[PDB]
Amino acid sequence: SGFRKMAFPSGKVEGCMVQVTCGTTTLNGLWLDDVVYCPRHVICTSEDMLNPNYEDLLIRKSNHNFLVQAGNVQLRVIGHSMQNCVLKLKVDTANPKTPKYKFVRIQPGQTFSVLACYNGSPSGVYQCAMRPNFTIKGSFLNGSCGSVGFNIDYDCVSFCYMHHMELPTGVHAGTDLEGNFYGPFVDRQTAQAAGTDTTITVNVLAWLYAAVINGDRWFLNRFTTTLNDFNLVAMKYNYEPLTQDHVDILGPLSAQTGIAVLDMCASLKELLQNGMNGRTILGSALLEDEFTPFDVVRQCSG
Amino acid sequence: SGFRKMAFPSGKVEGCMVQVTCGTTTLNGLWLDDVVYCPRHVICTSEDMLNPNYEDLLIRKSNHNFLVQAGNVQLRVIGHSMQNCVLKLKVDTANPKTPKYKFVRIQPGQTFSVLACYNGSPSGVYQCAMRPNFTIKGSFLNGSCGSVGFNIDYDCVSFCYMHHMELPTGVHAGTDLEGNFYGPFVDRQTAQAAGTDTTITVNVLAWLYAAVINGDRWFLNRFTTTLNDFNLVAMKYNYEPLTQDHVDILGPLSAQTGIAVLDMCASLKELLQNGMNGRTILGSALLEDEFTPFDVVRQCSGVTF
Ligand SMILES: O=C(Nc1cncc2ccccc12)[C@@H]1CN(S(=O)(=O)c2ncc[nH]2)Cc2ccc(Cl)cc21
Ligand SMILES: O=C(Nc1cncc2ccccc12)[C@@H]1CN(S(=O)(=O)c2ncc[nH]2)Cc2ccc(Cl)cc21
Ligand SMILES: [Cl-]
Repeated sequence: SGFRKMAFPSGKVEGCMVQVTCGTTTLNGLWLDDVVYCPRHVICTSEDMLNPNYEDLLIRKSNHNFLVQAGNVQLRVIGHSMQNCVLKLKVDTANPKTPKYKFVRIQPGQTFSVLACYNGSPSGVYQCAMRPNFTIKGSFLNGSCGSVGFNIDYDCVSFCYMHHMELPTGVHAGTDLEGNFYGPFVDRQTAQAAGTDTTITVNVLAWLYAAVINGDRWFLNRFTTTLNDFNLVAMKYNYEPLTQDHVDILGPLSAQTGIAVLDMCASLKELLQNGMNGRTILGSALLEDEFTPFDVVRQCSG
Repeated sequence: SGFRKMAFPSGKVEGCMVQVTCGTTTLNGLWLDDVVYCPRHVICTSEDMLNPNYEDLLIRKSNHNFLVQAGNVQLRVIGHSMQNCVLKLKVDTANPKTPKYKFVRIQPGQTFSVLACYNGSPSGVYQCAMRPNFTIKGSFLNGSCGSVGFNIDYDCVSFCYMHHMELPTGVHAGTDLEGNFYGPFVDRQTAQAAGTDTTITVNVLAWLYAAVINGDRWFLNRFTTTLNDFNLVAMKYNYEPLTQDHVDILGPLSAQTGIAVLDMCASLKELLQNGMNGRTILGSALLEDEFTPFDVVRQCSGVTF
């Protein structure tokens, strides 16, 4: 019993964190085999922030301009290349602590763990979700750039995010490990704003199924809804549309608890109308949307 | 910016997790140097768990009855002893991944990270607080026994908790690494219930300071209060009494934000009597009490390990 926001054990990722210095800028890098991955904005001089020409700034660099530090050991850079918004620094030592890994690009609503780092040193681990507006509500300070997001299903680490910047509203933007940004963002200090954020409907439903599995049934009702009627109500509360894929995904949880997806949808419609009336669901007074259907099956059933 | 429930990096602890099997029971052990620590209830059976004489049960067991598995390697047990509610299994191999460590006993209100394991394999890390009633609101299933709680200070791991059981309300009970239970609990199948819980006042105040640091100021007011008047209000809402030590501890946060501790207490008093009125603080509609004043400073400064 119990339901906590849980992060993956960070050990396999801690053994990959290094410090990357170029000029006056110091940020984090991810050392896998003989390559160190880091945000390409490590080559920028702040005056190269409104309109940097990264190809022009990178052509002027040599291998010895990048100082890479793994613990108390300096790594020698023997090559460098840019792939989208990530800089790939070839080094002369393969990381002996390199775990089994993959680079995965995630979709909004997906969750992952973040190992927040400063000067190549891990300071904390927390659970996150990719918001529908492609931002992440993280906990980051200056020097956290290059900190990574990951999932560890089995013994394989799937790297899905690399932190690049903070938006004016306090939310964070970044890329996958191939350098492609999530959302309409660019690694430039230009006027950029996160789009209006919405609640991840499929995740709230999964969390209501976790509450039922843990014995909380107070919010259930005798009603059902059509998918169309639910979406017309949901849109008015800034909830993401629920698709037939989401309904299919919730199938195992519906079978385990005996509550049809569209019946659980009718309970959510009512919770949005009534509020909680001083009550809580799984220790929360708000509807939680950072647990996916997969997270619920993993944490509630092993 | 941002304020998340954050746990310590778990790597130094992952390298210590092993599986311990005795008879039909499998749970987790902590391998430090040449000793494996685990709950003593790993030696219990069906009727033994009802009313157990653990010295009588341990005498019947020999070293080869304890199967210890570190990854895909079996460790050989060369001795065994009991210290309070923890079993200490002497092994032939010293853990080469043993970090710098200490065994510390924590006080209610203090927080720690828990590395939840099943069959000696870590599956998750989460942050939590020792409740004033000595329970933890954790997330555990069968096989999680022996999972540990810890804090990291520079490069030293302070082990403070070992999971032993789940109470009927879904909350958890365990011991420090010396086998002493937190709370009035015993390690056996019997009628046990967690006492009435209270809110950790110093932690709520620290979390209100974190909200101010992150730009949330709506709850602030022009008023201040006395420590006595605040505690008379706090006792009414099942909040732990706030001591002069708590006030002293919140000092750095008071200086950084310009909000005196009794000035923030007046904000907390108004919040308890009037509610949030549809508003949230750091994305929460409830008053959060699982961040200590040190957690707030550490997260709002970027301390690394
Ligand atoms: O924002 C960034 N990184 C951070 C990362 N995470 C959380 C932060 C919290 C607080 C401060 C920074 C944070 C960096 C640096 N900043 S900055 O601080 O405004 C700055 N301007 C001049 C020197 N430093 C501009 C910027 C612009 C574009 C890009 Cl791609 C990265 C970045
Ligand atoms: O509760 C305990 N551990 C657990 C640990 N964490 C979360 C659990 C969730 C769900 C089930 C157990 C959980 C154990 C197990 N049992 S039990 O459920 O009745 C049981 N009987 C046979 C197998 N399992 C009571 C018990 C009594 C005394 C002691 Cl010290 C430990 C314990
Ligand atoms: Cl995905």
